[PDB]
Amino acid sequence: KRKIVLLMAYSGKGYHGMQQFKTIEDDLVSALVRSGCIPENHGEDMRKMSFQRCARTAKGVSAAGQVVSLKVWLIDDILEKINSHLPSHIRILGLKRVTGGFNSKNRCDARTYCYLLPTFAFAHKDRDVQDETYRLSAETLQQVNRLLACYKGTHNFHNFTSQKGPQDPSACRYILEMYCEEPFVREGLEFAVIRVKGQSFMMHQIRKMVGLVVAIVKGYAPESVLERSWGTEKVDVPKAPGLGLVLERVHFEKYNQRFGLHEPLDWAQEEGKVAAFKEEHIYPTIIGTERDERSMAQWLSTL
Repeated sequence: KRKIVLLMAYSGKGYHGMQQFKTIEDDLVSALVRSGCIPENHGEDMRKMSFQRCARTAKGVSAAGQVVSLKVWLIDDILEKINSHLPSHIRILGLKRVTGGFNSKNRCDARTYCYLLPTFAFAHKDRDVQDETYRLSAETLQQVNRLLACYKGTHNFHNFTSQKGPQDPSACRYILEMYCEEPFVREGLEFAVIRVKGQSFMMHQIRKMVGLVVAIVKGYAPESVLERSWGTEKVDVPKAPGLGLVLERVHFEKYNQRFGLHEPLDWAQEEGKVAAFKEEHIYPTIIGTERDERSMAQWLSTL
């Protein structure tokens, strides 16, 4: 009855992707059914409400700004309703009324991800402290950033995914920005955040991009391998865990220079919520997982 676009956020842990455990969409559909937004048959076959997501986030991957689009009964106080049938770690942050022909998946352009990791993924395997007390130096952070900056621009990223040959056009991808933020300490443990904006991403690309920069900084490999990895010959690139991977923003920067959308598509009023959900549900869960289960310490021992 009224096609809409939802801005939503979630903690990835305990789910099996967006689309053996339940998925993010299972919780949402359940909430959509219970709120009265959609009929049961529409939940059984999501095509009937024309459901679309922008990012098929993988197992364990979180999101601060996932975007979906669908037809619903536009009930009173719809946001509160849907949210009242959802857990804490899943939130519908915003609603925008949109034209019926709209498809969020196809009409979006760039993507921004985040990677939250303990800082000992950057400790040199010989000259740095080898326990939890390690603290990222300004020199090393600088190395990390210069390395991440080498990714900027266009490249043949075939070595950062799989099942794609070097001559394959779809293997080429475009990175807009990539860097690491200044570290912070939560209860004796230090972490840091990596941000990456790309026009589009392939399977494991970000995880492999981060895995390689980790392998270099730690000193398991020389800087040379970064430029080598773009050559046609195959190079086994280390794939970092997906635990700290966070979909941050789905962009529509090129939407108007291509279309002209019953109301504009920016989430400016929801920004305080966006940050809040990140600080309350996304970040502490990742931190809690590294503290108790040691995802990163385990993956590091495999290099």
